[PDB]
Amino acid sequence: ISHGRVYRRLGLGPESRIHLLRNLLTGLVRHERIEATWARADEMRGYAEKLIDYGKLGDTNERAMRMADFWLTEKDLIPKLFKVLAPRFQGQNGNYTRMLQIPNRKEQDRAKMAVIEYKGNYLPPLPLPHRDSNLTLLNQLLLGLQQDLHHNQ
Amino acid sequence: LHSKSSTWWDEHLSEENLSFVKQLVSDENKTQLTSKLNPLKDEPWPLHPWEPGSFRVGLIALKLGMMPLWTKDGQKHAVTLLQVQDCHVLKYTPKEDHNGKIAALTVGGKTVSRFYKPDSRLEFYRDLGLPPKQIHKIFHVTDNAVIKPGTPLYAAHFRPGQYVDVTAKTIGKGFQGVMKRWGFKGQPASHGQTKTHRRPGAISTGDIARVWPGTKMPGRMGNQNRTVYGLKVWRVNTKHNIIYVNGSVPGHKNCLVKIKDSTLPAYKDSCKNLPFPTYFPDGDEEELPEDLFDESVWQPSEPSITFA
Amino acid sequence: AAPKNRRTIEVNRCRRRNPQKLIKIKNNIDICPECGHLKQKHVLCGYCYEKVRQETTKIRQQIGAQEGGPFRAPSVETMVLYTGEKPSEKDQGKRIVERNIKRPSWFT
Amino acid sequence: SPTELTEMRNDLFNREKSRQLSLTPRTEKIEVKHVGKTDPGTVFVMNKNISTPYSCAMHLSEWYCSKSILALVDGQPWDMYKPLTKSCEIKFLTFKDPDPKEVNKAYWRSCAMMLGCVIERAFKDDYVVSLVRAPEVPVIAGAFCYDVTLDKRLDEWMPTKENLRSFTKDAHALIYRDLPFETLDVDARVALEIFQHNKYKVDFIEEKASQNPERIVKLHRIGDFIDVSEGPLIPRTSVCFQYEVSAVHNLNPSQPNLIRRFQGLSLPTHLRAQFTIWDKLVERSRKMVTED
Amino acid sequence: TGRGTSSRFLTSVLHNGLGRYVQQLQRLSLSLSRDAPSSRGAREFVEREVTDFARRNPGVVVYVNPRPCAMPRIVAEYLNGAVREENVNSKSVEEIKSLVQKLADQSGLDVIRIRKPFHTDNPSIQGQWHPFTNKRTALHGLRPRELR
Amino acid sequence: ISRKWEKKNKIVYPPQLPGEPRRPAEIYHCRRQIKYSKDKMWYLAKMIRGMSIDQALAQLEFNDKKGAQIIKEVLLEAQDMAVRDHNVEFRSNLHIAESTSGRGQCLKRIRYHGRGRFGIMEKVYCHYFVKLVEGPPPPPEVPKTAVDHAKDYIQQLRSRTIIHTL
Amino acid sequence: GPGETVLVAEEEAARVALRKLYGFTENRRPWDYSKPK
RNA sequence: CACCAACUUCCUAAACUUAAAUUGGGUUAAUCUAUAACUUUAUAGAUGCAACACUGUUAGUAUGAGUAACAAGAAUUCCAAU
Ligand SMILES: [Mg+2]
Ligand SMILES: [Mg+2]
Ligand SMILES: [Mg+2]
Ligand SMILES: [Mg+2]
Ligand SMILES: [Mg+2]
Ligand SMILES: [Mg+2]
Ligand SMILES: [Mg+2]
Ligand SMILES: [Mg+2]
Ligand SMILES: [Mg+2]
Ligand SMILES: [Mg+2]
Ligand SMILES: [Mg+2]
Ligand SMILES: [Mg+2]
Ligand SMILES: [Mg+2]
Ligand SMILES: [Mg+2]
Ligand SMILES: [Mg+2]
Ligand SMILES: [Mg+2]
Ligand SMILES: [Mg+2]
Ligand SMILES: [Mg+2]
Ligand SMILES: [Zn+2]
Repeated sequence: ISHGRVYRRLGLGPESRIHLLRNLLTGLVRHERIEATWARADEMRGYAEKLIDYGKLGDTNERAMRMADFWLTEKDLIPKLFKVLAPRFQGQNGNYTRMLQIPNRKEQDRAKMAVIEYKGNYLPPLPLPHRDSNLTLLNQLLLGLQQDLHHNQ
Repeated sequence: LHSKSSTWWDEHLSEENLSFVKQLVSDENKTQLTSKLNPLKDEPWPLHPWEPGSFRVGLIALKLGMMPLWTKDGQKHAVTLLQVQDCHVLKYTPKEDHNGKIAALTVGGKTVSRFYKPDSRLEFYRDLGLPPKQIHKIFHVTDNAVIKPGTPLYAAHFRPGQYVDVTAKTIGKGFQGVMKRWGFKGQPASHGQTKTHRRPGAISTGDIARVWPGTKMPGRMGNQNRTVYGLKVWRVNTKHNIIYVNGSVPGHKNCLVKIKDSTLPAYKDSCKNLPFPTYFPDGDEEELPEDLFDESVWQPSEPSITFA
Repeated sequence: AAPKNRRTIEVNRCRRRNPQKLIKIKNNIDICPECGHLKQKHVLCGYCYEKVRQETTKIRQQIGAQEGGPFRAPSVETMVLYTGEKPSEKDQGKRIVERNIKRPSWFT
Repeated sequence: SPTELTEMRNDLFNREKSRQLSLTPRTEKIEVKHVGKTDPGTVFVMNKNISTPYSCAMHLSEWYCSKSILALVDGQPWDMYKPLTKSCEIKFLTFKDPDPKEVNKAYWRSCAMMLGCVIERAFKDDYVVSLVRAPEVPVIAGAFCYDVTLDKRLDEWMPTKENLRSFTKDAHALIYRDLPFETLDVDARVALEIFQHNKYKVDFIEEKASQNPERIVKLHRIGDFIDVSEGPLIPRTSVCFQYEVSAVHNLNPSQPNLIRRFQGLSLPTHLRAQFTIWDKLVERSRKMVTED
Repeated sequence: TGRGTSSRFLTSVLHNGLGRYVQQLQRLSLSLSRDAPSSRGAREFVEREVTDFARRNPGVVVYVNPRPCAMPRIVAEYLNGAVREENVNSKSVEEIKSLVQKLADQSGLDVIRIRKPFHTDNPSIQGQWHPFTNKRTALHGLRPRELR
Repeated sequence: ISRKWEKKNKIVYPPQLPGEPRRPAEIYHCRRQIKYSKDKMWYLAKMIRGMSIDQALAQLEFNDKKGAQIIKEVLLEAQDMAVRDHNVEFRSNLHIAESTSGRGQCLKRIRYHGRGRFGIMEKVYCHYFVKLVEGPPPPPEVPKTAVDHAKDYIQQLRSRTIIHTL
Repeated sequence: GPGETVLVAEEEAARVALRKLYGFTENRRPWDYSKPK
């Protein structure tokens, strides 16, 4: 009976879970694109989004600095969070991270894998799933339906 | 591959048409629902008077939550909130074709999406002219109380002072041991017990050389249909179609429940003073107040209760 | 508790060939438009993804040389330029990573 | 008798096939190069006038065979089952290409032809049904249109809902058969002989023959049924999955000969539509279509 | 062994006796050793009894093949195509004569369980029983409870 | 040990006469000493039975089992020798007629236990066999209709004879 | 004649008549092989 | 006012009259030798001369069971790197 609980049980315990997640978050901020097991990447996605919000609060905020200090073990990253990532995501209200499933791991444990990144990074674009064009057969028929309904009141 | 492939509604939709389809489906839901708002002006089936031994149709409601309620005597009653959402009669079976003793009506509530449903269910609703509903339930209704399919049902069907029966699936607790499932005592924690603390004791006696059918054993608990009998109705909110029911109702919040007049012998014939087929807002002989109260209930905004 | 009897191959064949124990056939396998290799509908193409990361490793390798040591992450945005490209006015005051190869067609 | 026309027309169709098949003696090898994005640079050493683009797809893999609806031979759309004629570069088109304009037309034309086949055999042999034309309508129109002239006896009978439902049942039967769309490029003379009785077809053949410098005219056959075509068609009738004959509308200025336009919608297996979406499209396919 | 073996019905090769009786045995082969103790009885059969058997059965062709041999063997072939082989190794003259006669009397039909001791293609002369035999008809063919 | 599966690719039939259906090509291939249980390999071999070459490869590419890659590699080798050596025209025109696993020669080792006791463990090997037949996969299985079931029942009734009598 | 359906039964009865008209009834006198003459 | 029911008895063909230690007797599988036979046989002479069973010996292979159980901190720019 684990109804309503919003966390995975990871690592050696609750504290170990935080540290495992913290290490992934630290890697994500530095490199902006990280591969982990799909479950662990999903666990860390929420923290990645909330960290940007703390960065938006501002450099001078004391709580933001303490939060940034705890989560970014490599302390050179803290300037990056407040002066690079937060300015980038000023317009958005959320959805800063992009997470997609990668083919399973070829390492005899066949782990389910994911790629987690921050949006807007400098790295080569991921091969995202592109929806079909309006020129396809089904789309054109729907486009015809849309035009008639809009034009005819 | 010349082989079967899996598809979903969004697979071949472009970004532009992806929003268009959602608006198109949402628009049709509104049109169909409005078309059914006026039943009396749509060739209603003949209206019959109430007579002893009659059974009306029931409703399907969503379980909102609980709150405290006080009566003019100062006693506090925990009450559960039941909301009727898109309750409509769907199908009618005559007395002969369902059960010789009584007829049946199918009533559905809680409009749901049309995208991940079997075509058979979608075909059923298309002829009926309604959007699909999450749950169907069957109500035994006497012939005089039969209602035409497609007729909207509202919370004002019930009235305060009326006792009612609620049935729903209980909260699902998964596989459980005998201590939690059947209230077994278990074994002592200390004094030398070797790996026996929450276990069943002896299954049976040795003479029969078998285990009796129905023996209580560890297994999946909850997620079963259960009924609660004789819950009073304290108040009805017409604007939002909320029924206030005494006590607890099986299931979790946001779960659909089946509500029908109580079958207890004491409340044998309560339909005498209730809308006999159902309550029709279309008639609007007198527009109902936003909130209907039971006499004992102490309404908010009243003066403080002094036991004078 | 120990077995009272040997289990026959007739019983055993019914256990290990029951449909519940068989490998399910997958209906979500599709061919990738760009590379023409196989993929699952809900999963990224492994061939195309393989191209992206190996280019990423090349970029990150160049980054390591420029920084030269740990704890040298910039406080300004980064940008990658390929041979035949020069920083624009909007590119002013941003770390520039230089790659010997030409701009990949897919990378823009 | 109508059965005789099917026999004689089929005989002429087969005779031309053998004549062209015999026309090519021995085996001559043509090099055709794959120019598509995937598997680039592959060269297929095929036999001239015998091998077809489907055979090239067979070499690569079953995905090409199942997903390829059309081929681009030297920049021109070719039927998958039309024998290749000379050395060229070949590319395979699918329904999910970024701009599948040519594929959409071929699917639309083939579905219209399937409508004509159903109409001919639907009515009782007592009445006389004559196929006039299949107007070329944009896919945006919302339906494919086939024009037909029924007997003067039925000059004021209109099909009911059950009658239209009956038509779709025949169409679905055609799909289940999984009949390949045979292809012939034939000179006016033979095409006129196959379609001598039908005045409407004769004039259409004359137009489509004058258009080309020679008298070549495209002929396509589904089972026994034969028809003239505006261009390339789908490989097989099994491509269609959802099919509907939406409605028939009488063309008002048709006092000399009452022409009734037949309308319907279809979608391939590759692009299936959900239940509700299909219904809404079908409703919009029951409205008149004006060729533009 | 009945359920571990095949069975058949009683039969004759070509309605053997309806018009005329035909002997099914058509060929007998006897292989001998000129000088071998085990073939002695077979040698005496050839000297004394083979000629008489052939005359009595003029439709059977009898082949006698003296040759260096370890075991004398009799091979019998029938008109239906069946072939039966018998080891005659060190049998007396009488046993061989007794066995040879059995081959002549037999047909080539397989010697296995026979389901029924009787076979007929015309089991009935007055009509095979069916449930309506011995049931009286009703006026106007009215079934029970039928009002008419 | 026996190695008859390899020999089957050496059978040579006489030239077919003009009035005869074209004989489909058959290719036999195997990989012998695979470090993998035959019981485990059966499931992978079972799944691809009857499928086309491309369909079999697609399913194997996305299976997580160790044996899937082994079977896929064998299938690709079988495909190449079919076209290269056995006059198969189209690579795609192939289906799995036979696919099964057999026991290999195993090694005996010692499994240590708690109190100086031991057990005999087996280091298991297995073989994998395939036959590829040119042509489309044979049509799938069609269940009996209700009318077919009724027809068989009536035949049983009509076969009844009067038992143990003239 | 007997039959599973009325049409089948009637058709069988037609054959029963024709057998009794051409003297080929199932109980007809057996063929005579006795004669040496 | 009977019928059915056991190889009891009769009948066609035959047969000549009943737990188990023990006792009398007629054959026979296998192999070697003598002398023969020559697709595997005969008469004599011999013997390590016949195994559904000793918690039998050795080897092989099952069952339990693909079960119990076993193992590598994280990311990356990479295993004598950070
Ligand atoms: Mg959970
Ligand atoms: Mg309470
Ligand atoms: Mg639960
Ligand atoms: Mg306790
Ligand atoms: Mg304890
Ligand atoms: Mg008992
Ligand atoms: Mg150990
Ligand atoms: Mg073992
Ligand atoms: Mg006796
Ligand atoms: Mg011994
Ligand atoms: Mg033994
Ligand atoms: Mg024991
Ligand atoms: Mg033993
Ligand atoms: Mg085992
Ligand atoms: Mg177990
Ligand atoms: Mg377990
Ligand atoms: Mg375990
Ligand atoms: Mg460890
Ligand atoms: Zn790809």
